[PDB]
Amino acid sequence: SRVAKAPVVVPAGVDVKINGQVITIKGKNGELTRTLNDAVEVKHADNTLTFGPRDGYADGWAQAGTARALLNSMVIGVTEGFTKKLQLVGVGYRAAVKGNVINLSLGFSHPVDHQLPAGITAECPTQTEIVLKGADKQVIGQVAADLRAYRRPEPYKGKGVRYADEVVRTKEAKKK
Amino acid sequence: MKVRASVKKLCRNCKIVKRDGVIRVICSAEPKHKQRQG
Amino acid sequence: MIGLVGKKVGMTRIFTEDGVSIPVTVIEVEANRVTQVKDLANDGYRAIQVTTGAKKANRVTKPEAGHFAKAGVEAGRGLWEFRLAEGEEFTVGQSISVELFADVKKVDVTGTSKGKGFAGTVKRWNFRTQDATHGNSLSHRVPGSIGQNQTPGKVFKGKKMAGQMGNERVTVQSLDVVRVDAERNLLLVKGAVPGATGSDLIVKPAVKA
Amino acid sequence: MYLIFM
Amino acid sequence: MIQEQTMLNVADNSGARRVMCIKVLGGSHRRYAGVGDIIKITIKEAIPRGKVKKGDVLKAVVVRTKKGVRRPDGSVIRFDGNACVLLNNNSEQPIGTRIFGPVTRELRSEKFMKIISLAPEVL
RNA sequence: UGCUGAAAGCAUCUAAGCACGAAACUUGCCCCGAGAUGAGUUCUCCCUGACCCUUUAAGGGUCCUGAAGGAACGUUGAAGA
RNA sequence: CGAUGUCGGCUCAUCACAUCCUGGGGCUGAAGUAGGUCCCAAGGGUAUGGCUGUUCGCCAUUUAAAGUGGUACGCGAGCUGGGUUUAGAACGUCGUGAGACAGUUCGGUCCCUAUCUGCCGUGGGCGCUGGAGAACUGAGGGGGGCUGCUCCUAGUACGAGA
RNA sequence: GUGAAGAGGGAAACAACCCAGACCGCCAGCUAAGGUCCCAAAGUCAUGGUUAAGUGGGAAACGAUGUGGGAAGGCCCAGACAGCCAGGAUGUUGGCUUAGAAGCAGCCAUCAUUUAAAGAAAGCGUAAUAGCUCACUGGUCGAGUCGGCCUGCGCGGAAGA
Ligand SMILES: CC[C@H]1OC(=O)[C@H](C)[C@@H](O[C@H]2C[C@@](C)(OC)[C@@H](O)[C@H](C)O2)[C@H](C)[C@@H](O[C@@H]2O[C@H](C)C[C@H](N(C)C)[C@H]2O)[C@](C)(O)C[C@@H](C)C(=O)[C@H](C)[C@@H](O)[C@]1(C)O
Ligand SMILES: [Mg+2]
Ligand SMILES: [Mg+2]
Ligand SMILES: [Mg+2]
Ligand SMILES: [Mg+2]
Ligand SMILES: [Mg+2]
Ligand SMILES: [Mg+2]
Ligand SMILES: [Mg+2]
Ligand SMILES: [Mg+2]
Ligand SMILES: [Mg+2]
Ligand SMILES: [Mg+2]
Ligand SMILES: [Mg+2]
Ligand SMILES: [Mg+2]
Ligand SMILES: [Mg+2]
Ligand SMILES: [Mg+2]
Repeated sequence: SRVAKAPVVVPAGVDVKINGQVITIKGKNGELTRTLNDAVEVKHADNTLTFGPRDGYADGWAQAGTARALLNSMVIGVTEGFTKKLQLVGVGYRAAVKGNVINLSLGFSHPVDHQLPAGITAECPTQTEIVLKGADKQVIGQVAADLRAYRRPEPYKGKGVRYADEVVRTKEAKKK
Repeated sequence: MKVRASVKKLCRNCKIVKRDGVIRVICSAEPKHKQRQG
Repeated sequence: MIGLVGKKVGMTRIFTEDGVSIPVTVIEVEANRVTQVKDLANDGYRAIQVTTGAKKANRVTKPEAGHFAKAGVEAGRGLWEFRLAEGEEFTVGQSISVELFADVKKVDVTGTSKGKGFAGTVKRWNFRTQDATHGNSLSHRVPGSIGQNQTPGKVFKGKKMAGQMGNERVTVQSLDVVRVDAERNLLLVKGAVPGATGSDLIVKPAVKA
Repeated sequence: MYLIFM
Repeated sequence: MIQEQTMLNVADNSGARRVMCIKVLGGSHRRYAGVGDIIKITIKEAIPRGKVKKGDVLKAVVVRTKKGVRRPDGSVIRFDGNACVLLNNNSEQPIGTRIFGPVTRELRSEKFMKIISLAPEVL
């Protein structure tokens, strides 16, 4: 309710089209769609959205604050987008982008490949870093968790795929 | 992960969360403080 | 892929120049003339129907001889079906040769087993005999116990007991095609296939990897 | 010999 | 087809004259041991001043069988008696220095490269 | 194990939404299987005469007719008490 | 109590999960290898001998492991008859004695042609709506599912070294 | 009290529990215990709440921001709780012990200052320190917030042939 009552200010040049419960937002970076819950009420106004608990539904305030924050981040994704930075720690660990596929070599016996879904474009400035550009927040967050799931950071040397904004806890090995 | 009948907060970083009908304890600082009720 | 119908001729041996013995089974795969083609809009499923060999014209009945005369093929000794895959099409009357297996590396051969008749539980289910000596009273190759006491008080379904062994359809999978001999209608698979000499075999390509 | 239950 | 309680002759100069198989190694419920298969033995007879004593429990390798081996062209090579070569319990290297009688090509590998080097004849 | 995310301005794998996850489950492999009385489907083959009566109706009878096929008998079988 | 055959062995099994192996995970006082502990999981698999009537146990040698229980401590109208239990005889002991033992020892008749249910096979009758000969579909049901070792990746990752 | 020596209706089936004592006949009506969606006779009745577990339709100590109600309490527009940006100190190695102990191995005290406020510092860590960090006080933000009691219904604890 503290989240659900602060309105979403729609910036200049993004088409917000409301059709019942299905919302569409076009913009400079792309077009996004999110089918809203039945328990929330959205209304178009002066370049600014509003979310209210629809009557006949018990948990409408909780569904409003979620529907607010998801549409608050839709208007960021169609304007400035999102980003995630994943750096690789460990000797002989490398990455490579060839199209919409990432070629990771993480000390296996085979080479691994990740096929990026439509909407994400990765690039590697260094061979020990990945930068992910995306218009959706969840999809750029799930793809960053799939590359992290190949080789999670170990608590002894920190080896493996890690986020650039994540501190890794390390600990000494057992004394003999 | 401790599976016991009485789960608690063992420090000031533990958080009690009900996930899928199970009372769990999540700790941000100590992974030893992970508990579920069962 | 579709298969063919053949006939177990018997076993022999193929000698290779590096000195290996390969036990092969000879299957005479005569041409398989297509009798009827089934489709989704009329039969609910896609399949062809083939016949092989030849039958005595005084032995074909009037219902059967009309089914062959609709296709134009000549009356063989039987009728088998094969399920089509997505992308195969055949025409009525077309004869299929043994060259279907030219580059096929492995096949599945299914036939009717030999008949062992009424076989006891030692032969049929590989049970253990009891003592031949040491006091045994008329109980050497009998099954023994067939249940438990008052609970349940019945013998369970699927209990292993004496009965008819053999004379049933079994499929032997993944046999190496050793040599295809198209000019005399032969197919040499590697190993033992089910059935006695002169029985019908159905040779389909291997479904497993 | 164990002839009757006893 | 060597199994348990089978008494074998010995085909090296370690001193043992007859050994008895007490275990077929290399599997659960395993029944037989052909040529080239390790067995666990016990010594039943021995010459007085050999390297091994009667009663010892050792490992061996079967080099000849009366049942015989089969070659990939269908041939068979049989013998008139079962024989073996005593190996060490842990290093599994042959204790003796000479091999007597012929052996077969089933021992031709890196494990038994020292037995077919001392053999008088390999079939 | 997570991603996004409020109720609870933060945090949160969950309440809305989304993604992974085992020899267990449903399939895929092999066999029986329309008595599946819910008794299914397709293909082919065969029969194209006359008369009378009562209780007039899925009625009964007479003469002619006997088809496709089946059974029976014999010679038998890698089939079988 | 007008009888519901006892311990053990053989044969044949079937279920539970409080899981022995294999499978998937969390924590580790988890560097690696190897472990400890807990959670999920019942598909399959889950020893041969010496001694003893033994179940049990100890021992020898294996194995990936040699699970724990229920089923009339599963199973004698399926087999055995070794045992703590008929009648013979002896020892030790108790009793004056006949005899007795909770102790040991040698010998000692295990019946039944299956009516009903159940199960394994195999047919006859009728139905399925004119009769007949074939080929199918597949509702449903059953079978099967174990695992070792060696080599490559690589003496790489890890480790002061081993 | 009932069965024995007692039928009928209910409790699934169920001598001893609940209702109730069969003289006989009826194709009449009213009720008891128990019930009224279908098996199966009668309310998919009316009004007001609770539950989200198929709880109802097995089980305890104990555990938990599940959820409904009630009476009080603390802080709050002189700005409350959360989030954020900051500061968060020097005397002081307070003294004792220790090769080190400098708040944080152990003992004793635990003030002074400048200020808006800061501890002889609650904890982590370390050879010891450092280091992070909390108590406290500013600015931002602009409306409620915090945790005890009594209580109704729920969740886990909860494994077998
Ligand atoms: C030749 C055929 C004879 O059977 C046998 O020899 C078998 C082998 C006996 O077991 C033998 C052997 C043995 C060990 O029992 C198997 C022993 O205990 C008895 C005393 O004698 C049987 C079965 C005995 O039964 C058993 O009698 C026990 C006293 C009680 C038991 N109970 C479970 C009902 C009961 O089944 C018993 C007494 O003979 C049955 C009675 C009717 C007889 O006397 C009948 C006439 C027998 O002579 C007979 C049928 O002609
Ligand atoms: Mg007898
Ligand atoms: Mg006999
Ligand atoms: Mg019953
Ligand atoms: Mg009686
Ligand atoms: Mg018993
Ligand atoms: Mg019995
Ligand atoms: Mg006597
Ligand atoms: Mg006595
Ligand atoms: Mg008997
Ligand atoms: Mg199945
Ligand atoms: Mg009564
Ligand atoms: Mg009743
Ligand atoms: Mg009714
Ligand atoms: Mg219940």
